[PDB]
Amino acid sequence: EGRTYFESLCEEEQSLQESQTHLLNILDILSVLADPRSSDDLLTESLKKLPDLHRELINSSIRLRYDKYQTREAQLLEDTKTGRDVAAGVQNPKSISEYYSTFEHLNRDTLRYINLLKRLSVDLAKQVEVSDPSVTVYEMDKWVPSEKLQGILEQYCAPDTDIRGVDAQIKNYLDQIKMA
Amino acid sequence: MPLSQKQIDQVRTKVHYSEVDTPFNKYLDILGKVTKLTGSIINGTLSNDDSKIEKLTEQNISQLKESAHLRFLDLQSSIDTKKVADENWETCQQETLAKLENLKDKLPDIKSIHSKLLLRIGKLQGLYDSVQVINREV
Amino acid sequence: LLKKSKYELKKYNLLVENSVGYGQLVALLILAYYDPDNFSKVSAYLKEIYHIMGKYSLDSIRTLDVILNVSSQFITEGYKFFIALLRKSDSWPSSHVANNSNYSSLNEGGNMIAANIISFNLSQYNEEVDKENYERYMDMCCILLKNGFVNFYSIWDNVK
Amino acid sequence: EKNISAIHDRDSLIDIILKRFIIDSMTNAIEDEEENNLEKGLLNSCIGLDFVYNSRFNRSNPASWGNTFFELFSTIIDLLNSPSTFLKFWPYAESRIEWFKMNTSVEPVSLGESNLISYKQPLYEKLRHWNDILAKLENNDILNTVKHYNMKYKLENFLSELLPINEESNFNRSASISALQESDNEWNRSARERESNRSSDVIFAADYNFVFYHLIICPIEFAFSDLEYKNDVDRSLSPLLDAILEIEENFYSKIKMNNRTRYSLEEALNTEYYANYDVMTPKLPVYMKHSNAMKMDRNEFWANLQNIKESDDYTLRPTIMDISLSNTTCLYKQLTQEDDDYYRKQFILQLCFTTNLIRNLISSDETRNFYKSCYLRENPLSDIDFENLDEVNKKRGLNLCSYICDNRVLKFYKIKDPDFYRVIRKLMSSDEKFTTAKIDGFKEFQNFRIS
Repeated sequence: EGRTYFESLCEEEQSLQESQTHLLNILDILSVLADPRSSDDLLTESLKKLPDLHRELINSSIRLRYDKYQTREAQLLEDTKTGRDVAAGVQNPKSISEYYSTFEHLNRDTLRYINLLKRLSVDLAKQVEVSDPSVTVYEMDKWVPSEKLQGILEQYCAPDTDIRGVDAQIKNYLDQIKMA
Repeated sequence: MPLSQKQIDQVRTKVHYSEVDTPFNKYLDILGKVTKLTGSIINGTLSNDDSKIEKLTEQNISQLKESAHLRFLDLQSSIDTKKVADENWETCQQETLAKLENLKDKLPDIKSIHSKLLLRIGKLQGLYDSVQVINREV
Repeated sequence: LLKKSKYELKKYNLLVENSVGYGQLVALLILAYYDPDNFSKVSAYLKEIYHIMGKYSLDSIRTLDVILNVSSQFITEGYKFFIALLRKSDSWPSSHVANNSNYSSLNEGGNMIAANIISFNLSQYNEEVDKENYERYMDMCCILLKNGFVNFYSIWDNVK
Repeated sequence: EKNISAIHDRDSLIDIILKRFIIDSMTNAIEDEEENNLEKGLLNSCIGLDFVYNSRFNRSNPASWGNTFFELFSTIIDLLNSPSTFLKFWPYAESRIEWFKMNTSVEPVSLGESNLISYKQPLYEKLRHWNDILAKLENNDILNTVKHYNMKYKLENFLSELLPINEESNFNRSASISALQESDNEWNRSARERESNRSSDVIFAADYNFVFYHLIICPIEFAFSDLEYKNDVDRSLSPLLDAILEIEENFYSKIKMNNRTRYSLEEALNTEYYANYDVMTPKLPVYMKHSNAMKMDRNEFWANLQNIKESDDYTLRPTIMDISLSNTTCLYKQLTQEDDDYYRKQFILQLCFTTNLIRNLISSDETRNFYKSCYLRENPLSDIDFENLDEVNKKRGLNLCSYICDNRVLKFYKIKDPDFYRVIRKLMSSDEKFTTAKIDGFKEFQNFRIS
């Protein structure tokens, strides 16, 4: 019958304790054979117990090896089951197939945000403005525009502001130069 | 010097079932050392030869008694270590399957950001159509 | 077969063995230099690089090479993101970061895995696409010796 | 001291004392709350490990300390009951990484070298065990969280820097090309129907899978093949690249017609000199450079989106660069619209890595003799044949390799953007420097001299 790895491993420790008791019962008999002040009767009595324990130790060290093999075949049987067989138990597919789809739509538009800050990045037409004749040189990297043009462009990216109302505010600034 | 189809899948199996296990193989050295020792005392051979473990000592036979008790605790603790390591992997496999099960209260948190991040593209693509029309005239 | 499936680490050196794994690591460092916000987002990329390096079992000795070969093409404009990203990494020497501004600390240094990759990459100059990119790679290496990323006599002893 | 009968090797007994002290202290977590009973159990093990290294001169041998120290450190990685409790312990391992390399040596190694061999005593049974932990996280390919992969990266990076760089189990000796590379989600795949193929985008997406499943998965199967197996790719790959590389013709012309028609309206407005300069990045336009109100609009958005992707409720998510293969609605929407330009720069990087191997495999002769000993050493009665020149086959591989990259890819990017074209030409050049190094056996990394 089909056993699990956990049950076959705990059964190994049960057969391990039976092998320990016969091992300790033999080892003290060899000790009383090696006493220096040993008595004549104990060396005759202890040897009669010896062959009954010897063939009992072999029958316990054989079942220990046999349960080391049965746990090894149960260990490998549970590793082939891992993977997509454990997750074939859920009964909510529509909740996960929209959760992964709303995450795969999130990172697709995070890249589109980064691709609109440095790589497309439309700028103004830098028209030079010169007032002081004491500088005699100009660099086109620190040209800051007018404050009436900046504050309109500052509040446009700012929130809670319509798309069609400030288009007239652009046309307010655009036709103001066209009169002058 | 060719091979066969049977001869390849007989070495494809010996590799797949090969284990090295230092606490277990050291315990069976003690079980083996006593069965060959109590085998000879039944027959009658006991001499001053170094082919076996030892002949007769008080200290060194009890040193084998200490070795029989030390490697037993090393093997007993290692089976307990494999027991708890298997129990923990089954728990995290179940609580991940529990976190995958519901997935309903965490869905409204994503759709807030994705409706906020789709709002922020609406301003910049309108800002880059506002600055693009003032430059086209002049 | 005993030392191929039981002792060999399952990691992928060449760029053809895992072409999906190295196709995402390269396209991430292209994104990280075209982004205007790269100092609040050092660990927003460094937690992503460690998530592709473990999903696909990429090697650490080759991922250091691919990082030092896409960085050296953007080293004019972004050269203070390349050090700020590489100071928080797990490849930066944390305890042996010893500097190249003393006369006894030109031997005792750190990160002898990146001392193997640059000494291998500066000792090859026998191609016609390798020659048009040796000046920009030598500038990127010379910033790394200043900040203490590698030793001096580890690179000096092992170039041709 | 009260006992006197430690007549054995006492260093064998002290290991068992140190082993039982770690086991019960890691399991006893009922005395107080679970989060703060963890660091009371973790700390008693860490002083136990440092007890072994400091008391290494006083034991019986200098060499014996290495096998005790790998035994106790390997025990702790089983009792750690989570990936989350593994990552918060692991700074103990990355800091004392010079302690592992000085195996059977009381005085430490200098820096850079290590006394560790993959088939010798401390790594004979631990490298076989630590690969079993890594095989468990790899086989579990649908229930892996982001803390699972971070457990997988920090464990294989522990072993890659433990062993020398010229070590036989360390540089992927028999070059195994990965087949489990599947940038795909299970829950979006809808039955893979091949019956109602009325719209052209399905077999567009299906043969995109087939040019993925038969070129990029296996280039060694593509080169050593028949003259008809290379014929169904080329009649499908050329409709694919001439629909992708006509989008980047329209994406880069958006950038070019943006600035040139501004500069021509700058040459019309201001007439000083011949304003004809090189096309470079429009960095930050005029006004986003010094705007602390515009900056905090963006700098607070990258703090909300980082706190979502870090908490212990969103640990089941794909990567940011993940190109979905099964979902034919999301795959067509990632490659077509001209604002990402990263999901179609992944295809060109994917294509130029295998096509570089198709050139080097058919042409050269020490490369084909290397892949002799890679396939015939592991599968001696193999299936495909390579045995000789195949002069009717060489004329078809090199004429599709040199057409698909040198004649359409590399001559398109040298005009449009000459910074990305410099990355492809350097990456392909660096691959052949290492492929030739693998055939030799990475023995130029052996002559590295330490002063």
